[PDB]
Amino acid sequence: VDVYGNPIRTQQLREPQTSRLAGLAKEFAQHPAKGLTPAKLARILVEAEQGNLQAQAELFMDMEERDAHLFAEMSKRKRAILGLDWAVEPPRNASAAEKADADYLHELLLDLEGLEDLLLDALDGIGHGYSCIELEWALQGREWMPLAFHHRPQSWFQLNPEDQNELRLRDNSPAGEALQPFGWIIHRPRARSGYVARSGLFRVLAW
Amino acid sequence: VDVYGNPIRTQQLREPQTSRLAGLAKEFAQHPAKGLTPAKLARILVEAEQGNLQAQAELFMDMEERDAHLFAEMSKRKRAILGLDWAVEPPRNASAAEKADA
Amino acid sequence: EVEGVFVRATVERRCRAGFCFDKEGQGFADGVLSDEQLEALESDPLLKVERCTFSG
Amino acid sequence: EVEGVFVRATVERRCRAGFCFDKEGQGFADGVLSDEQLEALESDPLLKVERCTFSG
Amino acid sequence: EVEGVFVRATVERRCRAGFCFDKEGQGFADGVLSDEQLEALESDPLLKVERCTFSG
Amino acid sequence: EVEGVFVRATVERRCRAGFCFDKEGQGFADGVLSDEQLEALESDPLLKVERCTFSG
Amino acid sequence: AIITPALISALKTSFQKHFQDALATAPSTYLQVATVIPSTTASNTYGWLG
Amino acid sequence: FAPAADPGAAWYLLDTSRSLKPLIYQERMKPSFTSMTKEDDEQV
Amino acid sequence: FAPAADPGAAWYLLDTSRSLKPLIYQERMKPSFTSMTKEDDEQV
Repeated sequence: VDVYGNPIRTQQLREPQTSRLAGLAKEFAQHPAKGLTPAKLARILVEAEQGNLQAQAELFMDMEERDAHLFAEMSKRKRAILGLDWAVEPPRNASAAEKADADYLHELLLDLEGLEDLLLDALDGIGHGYSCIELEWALQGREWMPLAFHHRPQSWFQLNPEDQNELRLRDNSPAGEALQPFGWIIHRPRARSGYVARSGLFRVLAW
Repeated sequence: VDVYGNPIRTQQLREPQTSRLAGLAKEFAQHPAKGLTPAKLARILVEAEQGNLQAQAELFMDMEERDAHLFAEMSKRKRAILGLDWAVEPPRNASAAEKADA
Repeated sequence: EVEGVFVRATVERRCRAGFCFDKEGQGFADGVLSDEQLEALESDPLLKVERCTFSG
Repeated sequence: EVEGVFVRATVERRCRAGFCFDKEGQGFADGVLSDEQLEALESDPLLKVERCTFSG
Repeated sequence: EVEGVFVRATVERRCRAGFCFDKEGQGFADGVLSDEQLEALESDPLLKVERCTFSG
Repeated sequence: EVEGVFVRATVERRCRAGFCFDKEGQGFADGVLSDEQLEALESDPLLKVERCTFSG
Repeated sequence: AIITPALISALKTSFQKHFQDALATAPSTYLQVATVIPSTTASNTYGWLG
Repeated sequence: FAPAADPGAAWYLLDTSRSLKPLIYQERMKPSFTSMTKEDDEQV
Repeated sequence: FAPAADPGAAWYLLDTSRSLKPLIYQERMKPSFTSMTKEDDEQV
């Protein structure tokens, strides 16, 4: 199972969750930054608080693109992380089997292509408040492998009507769709204490 | 029991206290910072003094979100703590059992 | 309905004219009326009792 | 007595002759009689209420 | 002018003939006369208060 | 249906001849005619205002 | 027995809450045959170019 | 009686709803309204 | 003169009091209410 205890079924790992949602891949950003007034920005933020993250995500993307100073600051901050050396360590006073497991995981991460891109995509959650990266699982015989990492736009998700801290896919239904276990790497950095909608830094930087 | 001496019953630990208050989880912040005047702020503070903390809490959240300088200062102050190494130490001249517990 | 008559030809107290004889089977057990007087009426059975509801 | 009239400045639901108008200030709050119909009578205190006992 | 009437179609306490009632909306706020009796007449707006100066 | 009514004996500025005095006229929140005159006539209330469903 | 069985009636009674909210609303259904499109004003002028 | 045939897999869902605002809770507790000081001890 | 000789020694005392609610203070000092709307800033 996963860390959260949810049951894990290897049948669903053969295909991405969003494969059966071909409608999402054909969408285009609406560019809500053009012709933006303080009233429009306030409405966008308030609506995002209520579970309409599409407009907020598109506005954040436009804000990132259209401001050179903000873009330079964010790029510098992320490149600071991207340049750090990393290692995998075994748990406290680990045993020989645990040390072997940690060593094998370290070797696997070293030889896993696209790690830097994964880190860059995950770091987008700093400004957007949450970043979702879809996993491609493949079997090279008896051992599962992450084939590739796909970053999905924040505009593809929403909030659960019954839970303001749980994200869901946009599948044309009011309640969306729950995220598949082991199918995503969700990064949600916490600069301020609150719900996921209010947790982005771009919310502070908008005004 | 707890430090304050109140009796402790392990039966109530199976479920969160707020689980039976499903109404709370469905609420949305009222954003009292928009259209805020000095009179409104004074009324909010005075009402909070009397036990109405909802408006004060929402106003504080809006204040944190809408001010970049204040947010940066608070974030820096908190990150100062978040980066400190910590340890658990046994009481004064503790015994072997106390050391094991620690 | 009278769920208990408590009569069984028992000697129920009937304080009338300054003397408490037993005239008839005045046994009753209900909260309809005259509970305070029911105290005097159903104080001393003095004889064996058996309730047979009259379904009144 | 009438603990509360529930009348001043408020108008309640009054279903009569198949049409439920709102007037006459028939508000009340007690367990005396017609308790079931009390819901229908107090089904629309649309306007602000201001109680005042009649000491009935 | 009149400082205030506080009528709302309700007086505070208009007590006459040994009985205190509530009607006629005789609420005033001024020290022109009968302030001692104005304390008794006023000082009891049981219902809402609406102030509409008559500019008298 | 028309939404907009004032039935609390409330005061509104209605101008008869050279002056504007308390009176209740149109008292609606919707307008299709006499807008320029309604503005003077439909000055929001001075006192408590409550709305109903005339459905006229 | 009790010479005032009416007064003791409240003494000998008991209250148990089993009918309280012993019901539920019908399961949510608009999700299947409707989609939420939240807005931020008192209107929605939809527009498309056929 | 009351039928309807609809698609579900289309990019649009028939009879679309509009959750414009959440199920905000409105309350009348104590020294927040006049219903409780210059009135009976009423709460809505 | 309405005196009351009392033993006050049995399990109960005469004219026993019943404290239901304490003296919670009720205040009306904010524009929130219609007292300040309908009147000249009357707090209660």
